[PDB]
Amino acid sequence: GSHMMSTVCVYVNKHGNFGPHLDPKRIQQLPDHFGPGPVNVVLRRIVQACVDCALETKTVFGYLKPDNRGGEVITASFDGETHSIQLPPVNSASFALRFLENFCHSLQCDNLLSSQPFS
Repeated sequence: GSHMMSTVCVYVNKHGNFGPHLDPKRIQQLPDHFGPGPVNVVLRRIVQACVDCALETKTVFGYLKPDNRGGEVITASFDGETHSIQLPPVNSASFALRFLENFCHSLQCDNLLSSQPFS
């Protein structure tokens, strides 16, 4: 007797900031928004988009450890190899927004998304 994860909608603003630990061109390639869709997939799709776009992904992939709670999965390219980690599982809509808020902060990227919908 338990529901699924929550739902959110971010608006990926490539006019805001790119990184500068993220490739500015790939920041213009990725979509205009992620949502409306599930909390856990919206947060991971910002994060792994950033790590994939990342200048010096080898170091950027250090700003997220594998978290053995068994939540989401971030994929990336390190030393020519393809490496993936685990995230913690979420159920609150605030934790979507707050998850990538911490990660983008360590990359100095901000205004790259906006959880506030145009209704």
